[PDB]
Amino acid sequence: TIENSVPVHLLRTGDEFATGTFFFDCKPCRLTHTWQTNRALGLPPFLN
Amino acid sequence: GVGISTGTFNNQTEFKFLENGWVEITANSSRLVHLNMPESENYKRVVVNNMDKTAVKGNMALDDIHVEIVTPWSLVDANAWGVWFNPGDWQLIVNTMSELHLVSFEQEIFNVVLKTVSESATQPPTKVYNNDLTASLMVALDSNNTMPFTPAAMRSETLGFYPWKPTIPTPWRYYFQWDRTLIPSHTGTSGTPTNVYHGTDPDDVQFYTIENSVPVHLLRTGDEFATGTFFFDCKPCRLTHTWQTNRALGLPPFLNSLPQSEGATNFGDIGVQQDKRRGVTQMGNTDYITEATIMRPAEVGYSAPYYSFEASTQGPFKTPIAAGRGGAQTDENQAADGDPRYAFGRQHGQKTTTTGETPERFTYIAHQDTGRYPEGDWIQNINFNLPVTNDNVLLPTDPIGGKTGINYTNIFNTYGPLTALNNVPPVYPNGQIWDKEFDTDLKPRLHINAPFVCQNNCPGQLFVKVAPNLTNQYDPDASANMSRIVTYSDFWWKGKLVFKAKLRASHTWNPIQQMSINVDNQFNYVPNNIGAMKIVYEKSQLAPRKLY
Amino acid sequence: GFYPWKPTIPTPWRYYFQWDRTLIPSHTGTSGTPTNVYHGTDPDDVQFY
Repeated sequence: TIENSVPVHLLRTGDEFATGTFFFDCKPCRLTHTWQTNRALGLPPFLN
Repeated sequence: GVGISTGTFNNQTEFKFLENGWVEITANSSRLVHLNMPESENYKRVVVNNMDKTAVKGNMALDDIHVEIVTPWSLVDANAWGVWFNPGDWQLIVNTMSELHLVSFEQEIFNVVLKTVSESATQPPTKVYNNDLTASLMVALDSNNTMPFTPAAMRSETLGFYPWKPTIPTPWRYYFQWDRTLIPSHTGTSGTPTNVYHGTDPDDVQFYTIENSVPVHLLRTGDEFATGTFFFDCKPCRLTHTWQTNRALGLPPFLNSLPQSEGATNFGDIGVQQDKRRGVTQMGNTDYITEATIMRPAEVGYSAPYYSFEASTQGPFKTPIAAGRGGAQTDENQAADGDPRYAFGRQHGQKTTTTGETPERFTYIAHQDTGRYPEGDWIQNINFNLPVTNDNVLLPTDPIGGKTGINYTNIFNTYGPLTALNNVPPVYPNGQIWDKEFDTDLKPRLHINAPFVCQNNCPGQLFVKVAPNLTNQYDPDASANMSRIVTYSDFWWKGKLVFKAKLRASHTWNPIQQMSINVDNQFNYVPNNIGAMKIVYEKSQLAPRKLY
Repeated sequence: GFYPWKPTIPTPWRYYFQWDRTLIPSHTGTSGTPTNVYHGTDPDDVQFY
């Protein structure tokens, strides 16, 4: 129950509300993709 | 410049004991490398089809189709054990230390020599070797690890394990995105299955170039080059093996009855019933508390599919396994707990004075016991109600999928958040030392080819090449091929690898398994009348360690 | 003992020693004698505390 478990704000026209700034905790997101399997790993054979 | 020497030779193994049982080992390997002129001074892109072995409808693990790009650049790998220690040093480490910490690594190249070959077509004809004192060598270092990583241990394209023996770098090459499809097929599967090489995904096209992406150094005789010191980041390597399963964990039963005399047939009997024994089990059905039933804190090692030849966009590939042993001696599943296999020749083991061209190998079998005998398991009913009945138990012998050869053992994967594990021990010589780490957000717990993985930073690849020596005729407006002066160059390479370890104390009463020289070993560690040398493989972790 | 006003007893100490074995499953029907033996001990894994 929201009424029971959280502070409620009544805003009228003249009012306004603002959350402050929240900082997240998260590992970065990469904008790259891996195209390597198990057959594209290491030193390929030597072509005689 | 050209008179004078640039470096010194040192292939010495130094051990410096510190305080509180810590030693600081520094292995030096100064080998003299030889290198010839790259045939093409151009980069290639070659495709390999062997669509004549992958048609026999039986042959699917023999898929040698990949795509590589050849580089005129010749690489140099020293990421091996055999290249550092000798059978006499390894004994010291392995018999007396208990853990190893890889530290520093620094390479140094000196006494560069470049000679031209003059072919005097006269009778024989004859060959006249000279020195082109103005010639050059193109040394390069990928200090910012920008290029792929090709550990040349995998394919025994390392450096000689005998210092007094001149060696050769490996022609550099790397992978290029090759796309394929190949469906399995036994000897009977009717029709033509499916297998093709579409080509390349335009997305995954990475065409590297050393000239473009790395600072190149030209060294003349008078010059020299030195990498500085690189520090690794790696968890220590243990020189101990675990011999404890799930039946050798905790407080054994209390034997109400003990033998009253000698005989390997006088067993101490507990003296209580299985369905009236006190303790804890992970069952809510039974009342039977057995050495197989009782609840153990966790599970040692895991059980995975064998010969689970998976596949993706590049083609089928086997499923790795981190295993130890798992059976009576010469009573193992060589493939169930994944036992490495090593093939080298002449320059990395094997009898120097051999003939023909056939690699020699060994199937290294550790000492740790985390492996399994997938030939003594079973899946039965929640009803238990033993003695278990056929229709109530799936055994190894019982086929799955209707085919004989197959099992549930073959398709089985018991890896739980309760799986305990020990990394892959060093396999010396041959075996690898340290191996880069995957750039995937999620990373493998441990590598199967090397005990040390450097995470945040690894030393860069040393690419060694010969500079084009040109004649009086050269038209860059001619395909031909920059006919050049047949040039090669010989240079001395030196290495300083640093390891820091701790010493083993005794805690038992029974001696521990050590390394020695038998009447069977002797001549495996000494040259012969002709000078036939060779380096045998030898178990690393041979010393107990209590798991729990 | 879980009852304080009740005198208790320690447990005779004992621990494991490397024992090597083989045992293959077998239902009530599996024909013949399957396989099960106790070779002994691997000389490598001998810890006598």
